[PDB]
Amino acid sequence: GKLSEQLKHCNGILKELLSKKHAAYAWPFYKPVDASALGLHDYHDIIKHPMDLSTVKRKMENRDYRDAQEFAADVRLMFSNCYKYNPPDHDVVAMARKLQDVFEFRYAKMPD
Ligand SMILES: CNC(=O)c1cc(C(=O)N[C@H]2[C@@H]3COC[C@@H]32)cc2c1OC[C@H]2c1cccc2[nH]ccc12
Repeated sequence: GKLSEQLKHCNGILKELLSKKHAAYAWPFYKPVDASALGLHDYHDIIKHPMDLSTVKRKMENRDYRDAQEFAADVRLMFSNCYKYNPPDHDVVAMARKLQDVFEFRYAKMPD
């Protein structure tokens, strides 16, 4: 069906975001932000819905996502959290921008 086909395209995108090709700028998004470890004691006051690629992978593997839009909402939530919390001149924001470029251009090629 169409939903399964579109979810395969999403899974392809997810595999690419986690691939060695993008590791130089994708790595801050591989696991949940460890606020305590990074000394970010305001992170969970500012970010109400944390998201990261390991959580997206778990949800895909668990068949949590019912459509491509639900998958895209979680990937974009992850980038939005980064843009909300971090100063715009921080390296992690430059890395988010680069990984979101990879995501948006491939997401746009979604099969209809
Ligand atoms: C999604 N990840 C994050 O939002 C994130 C934030 C901070 C972080 O410290 N953010 C505070 C700035 C100033 O105060 C508010 C905000 C640090 C890191 C983050 O992921 C990996 C970690 C990291 C450690 C070493 C070098 C790095 N280069 C780029 C990131 C990075």
